[PDB]
Amino acid sequence: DLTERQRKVLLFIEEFIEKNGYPPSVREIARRFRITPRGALLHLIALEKKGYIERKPRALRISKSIRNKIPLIGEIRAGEKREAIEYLEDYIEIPESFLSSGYDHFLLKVKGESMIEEHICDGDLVLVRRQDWAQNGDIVAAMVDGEVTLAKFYQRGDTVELRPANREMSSMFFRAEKVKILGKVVGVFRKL
Amino acid sequence: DLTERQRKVLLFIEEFIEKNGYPPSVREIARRFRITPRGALLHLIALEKKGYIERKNGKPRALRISKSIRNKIPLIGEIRAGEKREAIEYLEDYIEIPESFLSSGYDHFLLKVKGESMIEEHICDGDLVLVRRQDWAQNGDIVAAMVDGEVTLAKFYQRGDTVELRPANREMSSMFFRAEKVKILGKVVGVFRKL
Repeated sequence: DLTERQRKVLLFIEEFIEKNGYPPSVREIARRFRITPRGALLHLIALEKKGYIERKPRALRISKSIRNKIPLIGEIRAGEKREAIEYLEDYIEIPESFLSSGYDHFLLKVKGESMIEEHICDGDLVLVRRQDWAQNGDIVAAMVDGEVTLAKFYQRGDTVELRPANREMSSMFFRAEKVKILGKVVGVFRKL
Repeated sequence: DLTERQRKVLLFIEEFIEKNGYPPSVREIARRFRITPRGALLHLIALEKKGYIERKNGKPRALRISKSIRNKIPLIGEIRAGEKREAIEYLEDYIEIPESFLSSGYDHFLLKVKGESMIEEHICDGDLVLVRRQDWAQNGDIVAAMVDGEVTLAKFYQRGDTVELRPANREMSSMFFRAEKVKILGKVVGVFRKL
């Protein structure tokens, strides 16, 4: 079991390898985490103990990846300056072919029938790629007036439409900046 | 990498240890899979080399799982009519699926959905369906079935001598068969969609 700090150090190492094509040095980890090189080495040694990495400098291999362990978020609240306050419930391993390199992702459990005509059902998980922008027609996770919803996003001029995919429901329209885009729905996972 | 036989050997080893508290022998593995004792041993050697198992000092009673493959699910690219066999399956790839979607005590496979036959159950062309391997079904189950040499996804109903394979699509016809002619490949238990 990883501590919060160990998880963050391991993700940094994995992401550095993905970006650069070789492992980070102890000094690089120390810079990232604002700790001494000695402190960074201590995290490396711990990750090696728990079997997540194998260890000249940069002699580092990932033995157990956590990059595809995607956070499942439940509640999201509007905080200071409407920053999204996310309440993590779990991490779920998502198959690599469903994830885009280059983005972070989270999962949400679908509540209700707002997206049923897009074949997204109550109880599904949606895989959300984190982004604060959207194109018209994108299925987004958005927050407005402290409500998180899934909807198709449209902007025309100063107005954003959050359009359900359900003939029993109506679209909602807002002054554009009131709508915080949390990300774009890029996968759906359903247990029957 | 693994063959299907090797994956299934590893699943058997892991479940056997869980149930019994000791690992199966070479001959227990051979009889389980209708392969030769020598064949079973060659697999253990290969799987140890691949890091999936350990056998300290090469002793059978020390056989243990080092890397579980319980999440590794075969994507089957083709299932076609056989001659001696009803169905012949071709492995396309493996996809990692969380155990939360899997039923304990069963094996599973994935199929890529082709067409609109299940659209009213919100299963779309290009989705993967996770199929739990079983050769029976209950009314209202979504099944992968082989009938008349062809594989379909449908809702299953049985009323005595007759099975109905009902598409979840108003515009497509239910198909009715003598019950004994319907080979159930398994029950759809999950749906995975990449947008």
